[PDB]
Amino acid sequence: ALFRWLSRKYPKIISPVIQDEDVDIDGESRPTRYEDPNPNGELDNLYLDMNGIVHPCSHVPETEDEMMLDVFAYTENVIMMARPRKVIYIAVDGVAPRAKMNQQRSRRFRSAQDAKDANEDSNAITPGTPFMHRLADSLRYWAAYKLTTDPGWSGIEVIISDASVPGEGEHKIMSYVRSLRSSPKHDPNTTHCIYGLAAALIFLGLATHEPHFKILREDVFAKTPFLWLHLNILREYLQIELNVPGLSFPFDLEKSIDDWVFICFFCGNDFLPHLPSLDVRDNSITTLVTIWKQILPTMKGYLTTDGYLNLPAVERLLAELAKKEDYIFRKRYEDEKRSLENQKRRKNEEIRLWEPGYRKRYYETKFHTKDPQKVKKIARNMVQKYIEGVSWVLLYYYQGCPSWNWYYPYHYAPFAADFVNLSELKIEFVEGTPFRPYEQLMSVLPAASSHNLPDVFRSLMSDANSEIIDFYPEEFPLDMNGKKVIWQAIPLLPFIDENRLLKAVQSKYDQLTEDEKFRNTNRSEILVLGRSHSHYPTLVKELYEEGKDSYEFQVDSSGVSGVAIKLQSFDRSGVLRLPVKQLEGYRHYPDISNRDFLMVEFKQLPKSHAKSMILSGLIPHLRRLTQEDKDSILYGGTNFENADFKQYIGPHGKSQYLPRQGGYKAFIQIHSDE
Amino acid sequence: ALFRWLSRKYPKIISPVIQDEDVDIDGESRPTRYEDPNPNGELDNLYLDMNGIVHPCSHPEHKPVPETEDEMMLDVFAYTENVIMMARPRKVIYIAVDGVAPRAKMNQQRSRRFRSAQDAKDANETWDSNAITPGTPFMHRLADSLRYWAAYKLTTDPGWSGIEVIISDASVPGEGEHKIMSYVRSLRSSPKHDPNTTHCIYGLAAALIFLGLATHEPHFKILREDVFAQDKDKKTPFLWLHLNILREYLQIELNVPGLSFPFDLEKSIDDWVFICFFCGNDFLPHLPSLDVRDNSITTLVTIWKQILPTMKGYLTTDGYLNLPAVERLLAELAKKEDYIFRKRYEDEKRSLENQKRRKKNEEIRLWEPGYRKRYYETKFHTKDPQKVKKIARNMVQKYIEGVSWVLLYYYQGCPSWNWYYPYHYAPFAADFVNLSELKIEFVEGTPFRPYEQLMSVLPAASSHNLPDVFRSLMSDANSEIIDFYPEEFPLDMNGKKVIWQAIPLLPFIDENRLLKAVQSKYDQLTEDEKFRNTNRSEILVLGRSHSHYPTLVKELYEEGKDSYEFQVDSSGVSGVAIKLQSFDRSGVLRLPVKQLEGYRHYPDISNRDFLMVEFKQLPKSHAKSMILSGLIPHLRRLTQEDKDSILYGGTNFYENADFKQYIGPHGKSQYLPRQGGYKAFIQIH
Amino acid sequence: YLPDGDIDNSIDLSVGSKHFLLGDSVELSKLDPILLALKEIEKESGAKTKDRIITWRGIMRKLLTLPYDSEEDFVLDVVSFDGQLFIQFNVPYLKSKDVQKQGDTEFHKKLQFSGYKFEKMATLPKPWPECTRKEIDSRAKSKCNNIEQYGAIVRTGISRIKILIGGAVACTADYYDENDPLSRYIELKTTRTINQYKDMIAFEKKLFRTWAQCFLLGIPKIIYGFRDDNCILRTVEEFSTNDIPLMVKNNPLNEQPKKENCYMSSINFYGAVVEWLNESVKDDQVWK
Repeated sequence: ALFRWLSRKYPKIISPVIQDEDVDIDGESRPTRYEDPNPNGELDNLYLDMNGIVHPCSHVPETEDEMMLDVFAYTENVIMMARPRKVIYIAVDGVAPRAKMNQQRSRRFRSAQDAKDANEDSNAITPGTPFMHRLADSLRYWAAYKLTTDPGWSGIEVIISDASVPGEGEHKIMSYVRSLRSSPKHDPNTTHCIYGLAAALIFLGLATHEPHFKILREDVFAKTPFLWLHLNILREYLQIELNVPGLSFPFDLEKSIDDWVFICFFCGNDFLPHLPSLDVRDNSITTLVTIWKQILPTMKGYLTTDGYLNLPAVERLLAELAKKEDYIFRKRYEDEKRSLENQKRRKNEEIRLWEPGYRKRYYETKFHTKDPQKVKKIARNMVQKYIEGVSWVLLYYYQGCPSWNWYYPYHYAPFAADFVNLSELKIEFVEGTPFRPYEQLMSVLPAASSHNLPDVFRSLMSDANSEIIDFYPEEFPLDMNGKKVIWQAIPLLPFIDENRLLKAVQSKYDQLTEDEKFRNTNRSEILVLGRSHSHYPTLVKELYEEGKDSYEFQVDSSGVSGVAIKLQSFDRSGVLRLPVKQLEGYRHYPDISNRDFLMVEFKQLPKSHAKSMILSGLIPHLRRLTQEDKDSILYGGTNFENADFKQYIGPHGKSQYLPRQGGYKAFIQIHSDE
Repeated sequence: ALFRWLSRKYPKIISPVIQDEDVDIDGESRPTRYEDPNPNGELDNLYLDMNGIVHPCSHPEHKPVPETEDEMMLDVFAYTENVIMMARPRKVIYIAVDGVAPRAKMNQQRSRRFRSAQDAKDANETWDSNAITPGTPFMHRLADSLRYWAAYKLTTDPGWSGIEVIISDASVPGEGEHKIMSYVRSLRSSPKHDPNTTHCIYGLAAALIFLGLATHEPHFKILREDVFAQDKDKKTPFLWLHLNILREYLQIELNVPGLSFPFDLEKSIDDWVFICFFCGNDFLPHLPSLDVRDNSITTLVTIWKQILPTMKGYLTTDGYLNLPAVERLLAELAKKEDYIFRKRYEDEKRSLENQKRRKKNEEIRLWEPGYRKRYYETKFHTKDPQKVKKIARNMVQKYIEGVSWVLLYYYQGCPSWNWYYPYHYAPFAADFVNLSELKIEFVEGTPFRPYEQLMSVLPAASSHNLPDVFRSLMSDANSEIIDFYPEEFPLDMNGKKVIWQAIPLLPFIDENRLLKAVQSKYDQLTEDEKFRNTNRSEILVLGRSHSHYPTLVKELYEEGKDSYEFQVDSSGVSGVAIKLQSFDRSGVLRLPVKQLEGYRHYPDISNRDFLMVEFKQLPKSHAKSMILSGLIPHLRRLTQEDKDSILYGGTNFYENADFKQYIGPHGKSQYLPRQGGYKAFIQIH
Repeated sequence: YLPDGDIDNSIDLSVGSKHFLLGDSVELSKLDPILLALKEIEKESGAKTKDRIITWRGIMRKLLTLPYDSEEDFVLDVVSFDGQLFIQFNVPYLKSKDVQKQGDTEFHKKLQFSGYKFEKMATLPKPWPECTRKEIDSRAKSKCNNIEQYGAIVRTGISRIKILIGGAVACTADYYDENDPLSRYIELKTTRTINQYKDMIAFEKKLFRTWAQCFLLGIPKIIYGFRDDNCILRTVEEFSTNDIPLMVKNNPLNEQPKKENCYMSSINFYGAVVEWLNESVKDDQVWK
């Protein structure tokens, strides 16, 4: 949805991918090699969101062995498509925070209803399944094979973050990218690319405040085509768009981006319900942008600073949003009916939002009560939780996970008029620890997926006398309150009580096996290095000869910092065997000994309070946006490809600053022409 | 064209006129008496522009084509009677006829006059349309026609007892709606003026909307027939156009938050009106980047909104410009010049694309960059950069004078009778810099005699109406001013759509030599011609039964007083009255129009039942712009619905009740209850 | 640390001049810190080092600039103690210069304060990762001075004589390189904007002086903050000390070509001066 609006408003941030063909070396039918220059522009790091590959949908291979080879072939293509030169980060979702459990729980329970009507496995992707255990080792073999069987992979690392590592896909990427900035030696002009399908990536890409960033995905509106998504171009758009005049404080686009990213979460995210007066398809983002620009000159400070809210400022933001509820609601009701007679002339009811006083009907019906004190108590509780959610999410995208146990205790969002006197509210978080995968499996898998769950825990999920059977209803109410039937249906389900859930699950771990117990413990990411790589002599000399338990790192040839720990399970003389049985129709993968690569436990630098400002010594690229492009942004209001992709995307030029006014070099060019 | 935008942007301004005939009063559908209550709300004054009635060419859809002047006179009488009947004034009726227009005006319609002559020549290879001009003998017949109708209406109709009629014939200098504007300002300077006077102008030009807001009299409206339903014998519908409601809209629309000075909707409207004059007016060519069809008024308004919080004062104040303020306004517009020109290029070719599926050399290419240089030598045929810089800067100076001249002309009367725009085109908005350096001054001068104005706007093909003596000076090939009258002239298409909106390039009349030749022929004119070539004063006609009637006779006819300051009266008219030497107390007035069958023959009437006095207004005063004391606002027509739809509507361009109760000054308090008022506290609980 | 946003924010350089501080010229010009460093290094070594000349960077910079920038006069004191040379200014000449500074107008005080303020803006007390917003934003409020500063002592050598001098370091580019500190050192100075040929000429003279400064210390990179006549920063330009002679020689706008390169001549003059100093005094003598 948001992708279509981004394409419409910003055309230049999308470009096709030059997949080329077999012949690239000046004709004569020369097959491509990994060392050939990339027509798409050189790239340093590439981060993979493995969900987009492990769950391609497109409803099909029936056995794991059929698709693992397809996964390897598909991933080989995209890596060849972009050709990272320094690092490859592979991220597989771990246990997500409690906040996303409820959103994930609703998605799975809806799929249970989908199966029932189909009666008139795609659920094994969740962490903790035996398929995850098989998949995790599958990646390790693929990484080793590519490094040892390719001349072009000499100086490229592979970092594996499987389901064992806690945290979700993008969060793993976000934490690592920030950790690179914590090292003072970090090279500012490091170029990044990330592959994924989720629409949050555009926002999360701007959170790093690294201009040399880009996002890779296939063409939704289309060999499968792929589309580049250059964020540095997008920064040029936002810098021009979000520079309002008449300011009492100096302009700072770095803080503006944080504000702009912030408001793009009220319109919609995956942790809190959208506001009743807001909808992305209704261009609600432009509504907030116009409001935010209008009110900003009055205030003295920005809405947020490094992921921390300014409660008096944000309370002002949505204050006049309350002034636009009635117009918005009447617009929907007028337009909803008006479309009905359009087809008729040619060849919900409980609240009646268009009519005034909707606030009373909305809370009364949605809560099955009409006591004003009860409504007053509930409505005030609604705001305090919601502001915490916004506070929690904004921290979650700037400072890692701030709370592993927080969740939203209601199914609906309060009206924008309700948020008053927010400064009196007190916000506090407790980080806690992420749940074990088996606990996460029970919290999100529906009643129709006991097979994925361990057989011991199957009883506690479907037993009529199970102490958590109330958490597992076969049939659930569907509060429609939406378009027509199911598009935004709310699966009204009781929120899982941790104390009831945690007490029961911990009483069943004893009768499990060591393979399951090992599969129910958190781990740390691993790193594999090539034999010809520069660090190969260094790490072995220290982690295998000097007997060092651990060895610190800094910015190096790879560009990866952190802490290295020797992998006990790793054997110097061992040989890796492809866990998937070698099928037919694909390239045979020979076993490889450990004499050509090293596997070491990996860690990141200690967490630090990140600052959302551009680093020093940075070099900016050129600019697509010309005067005509700029003019269509300021005065355009509302409205309805391969040149320079080698010397333009990267950090063009060698000067950090720009030649302006009285600069000596700037004097030369202006007086050179004249 | 503007009226379409007003209709689509402000919906509730327009309301149909309740055309009631043979009302069933007490079960009897007898004809409505003039004294019967008006279903359109009671009205006090009424100002009539004779241009909107005496123009058969303006409405050629039907077949009027009156062969004899008598037909026109009687049709005018019937139409005026109908319009007054549906208007129903109670205090004053003002009748206005165009006079000798200011020098800055006839240069416009002189191009318009030649277009008829240009088309007539081509069509050749019905009455004379050009005969509707001051100085013709037709008005001398028309001037007497009005007075007889005024006398007859007063002396017979019982309801017209308290009415007073003021007639300003073509002899009185001044443009039509300018006279109404000047007269209303004269009523403003009287301290005894009633703040709650309800006015109404019957006009056809769209400029009346702005001229209505200039007065700052909230109780005001304009009477106009349905333009959009007349095209798509039977009684023509008319549209009430309540200005007081438009005051409600602009108050919400122009209330930009966060200002360094207190908000003043009264001051804002002058800025809003002044903006609506760049987009187009009869005196100055429109800006190249400004088109009313392109909603340029909204373009300026948005620019005016952002430029305002920084700017410490309003653009205009009581008809006077603030040059530093306006300069900033055009600077923001100067940035949009390139962008605006672009759409007019693509939308031009996009329109060209659509028709394909359904079935002085120009070449500037404004959409291409560098058009600013290419524009001038294309139009001025001079490649010297030095001349262009001097010419463009000088030609900008005239334009600023014009805007200054125009704005004064609608607020403080005519500032100069000799200024005119010496260029055929408007400069680019980017050229408006260093405005404060420019010096602005005017000379009042004196208006022309009607004969001088006749030849200066009439072409060489209509010398028949003009006196025969002067025809030699304008028709002979050896005339010293024959160059002023070319049979054929170059037409500048200027890249328009159709030829009828081109630019008729013509030379500018040399005033100094033109008058000198003309003054030589005064001595050969007849006495009747000389009298018709003399400016005069207005005429006030009062009925015998009127309350103020005995006072006039007591002094102007018994005490022998030469003048008498009328001041405010029962009718609200104020000024100076002078006895008319021509008028005879014991005489009888006869209709100078031959009677026509079936047109309600009007008997002659003696002078014993009415009075005619030469009328003058109060001395000119520097009128300010703010509402008067003691004013009672009308009941508000908007309840929080259009309030939202105008704040956030953005683009809203996609038969109701009587609404008469929303016209008069509802209530009696000058102020309104609010919050901590004692009456309000009682009212709330 | 200095992103482009601050450059676009039009930072003032005249604010705080009324709180400006100035130290004691005589106290600061003393060779005492270098003597402490020599005492320490001899303590670890246990024997007198092979260094022959001990002095400050400013004197040698003046000596390099002498053949082509001789707009000032000076008096220097030379003491050959223990067979090693020691060069410092003349205390009576220090008093004379202080008197001249007293006679100097507020123009010089404002300019030097603006220079110190610009140094304050583009510097951070801690490396960028471990700073906080409070440290970054409150830079303009901290009062500047000319007492606390960081200096470095370098060992070099011309011809056949080892030279051991010291000098102040403005700041480091990104952090401290314990293996090659000179590589990451950065020097900062201010200048007026450039609009006419006289501006290029004066700027080139300043470039020559600063090149002497850095190249004597071996500083690779030099940065100027271009301020207007109103003490408002306008632009920032970067240079490398190796590129300076080439940039001056290869100037496309050099309307007056330089038939002779002044850099080599200055270095030759400095070498001759060093030989003269090493030869003229034998031991336990004081000269001027």
